[PDB]
Amino acid sequence: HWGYGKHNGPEHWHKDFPIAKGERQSPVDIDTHTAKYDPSLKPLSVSYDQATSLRILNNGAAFNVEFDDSQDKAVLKGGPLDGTYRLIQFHFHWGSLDGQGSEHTVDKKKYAAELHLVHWNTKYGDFGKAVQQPDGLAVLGIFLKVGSAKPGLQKVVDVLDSIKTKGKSADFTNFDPRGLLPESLDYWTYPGSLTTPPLLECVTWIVLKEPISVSSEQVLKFRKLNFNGEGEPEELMVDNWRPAQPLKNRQIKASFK
Ligand SMILES: [Zn+2]
Repeated sequence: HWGYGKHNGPEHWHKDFPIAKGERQSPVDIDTHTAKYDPSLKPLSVSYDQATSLRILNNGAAFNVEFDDSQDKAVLKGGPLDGTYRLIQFHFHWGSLDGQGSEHTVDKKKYAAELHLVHWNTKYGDFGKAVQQPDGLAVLGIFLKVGSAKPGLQKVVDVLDSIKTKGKSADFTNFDPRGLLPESLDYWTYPGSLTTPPLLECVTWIVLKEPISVSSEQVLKFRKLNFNGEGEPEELMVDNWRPAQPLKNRQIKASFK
């Protein structure tokens, strides 16, 4: 099955998921000088004060921190969005080295990692219905660079030992995702897709201009995770990123000048 190895990586995904060669695939390179400032874009509204985190799961592709999305407790609104989008989970993509790991790139620059806060449009009732709609999901993407530690990430880093292998989970209550945001919510936005199979073209991407800084030790700990299940040969969970895909007939809009 699909993965991030030589034999099942992104270049192979189209054989099982032909939408991999679709018209609105993600990620993309954000060419900052081709993007256009759109003064009609509103400030993002990130309302996470009442967020209820539940669990952290190694799903074999990344680790997901999952939230209670049965009510409007942690929501994204505004920006390019029409309506209310509920946070369901966040996860990261990262590299084997600090110079790669992000899915989106900025003028071809790759960051060490990229955080995805995944939200679904409440008018569609459930996430499964939402992924079948062109405006079903809103994903807030945040780049990670290596420098000073991110204090609000350390609770995540410290629990990874307990979910080393695929299928493992652990309680992860009372986590505040506001601690993973940069200072500025300036962003780029474009229509795209899930970046893992089934690669559905259901996402409004909102990628923050300002990276967060994490320490070398924090991202090092991501790299100790395993793609494999317990009892199987150890395959480090590194380079779990899809490379940039062609922009095709899309425009990237900037919320800032
Ligand atoms: Zn992702």
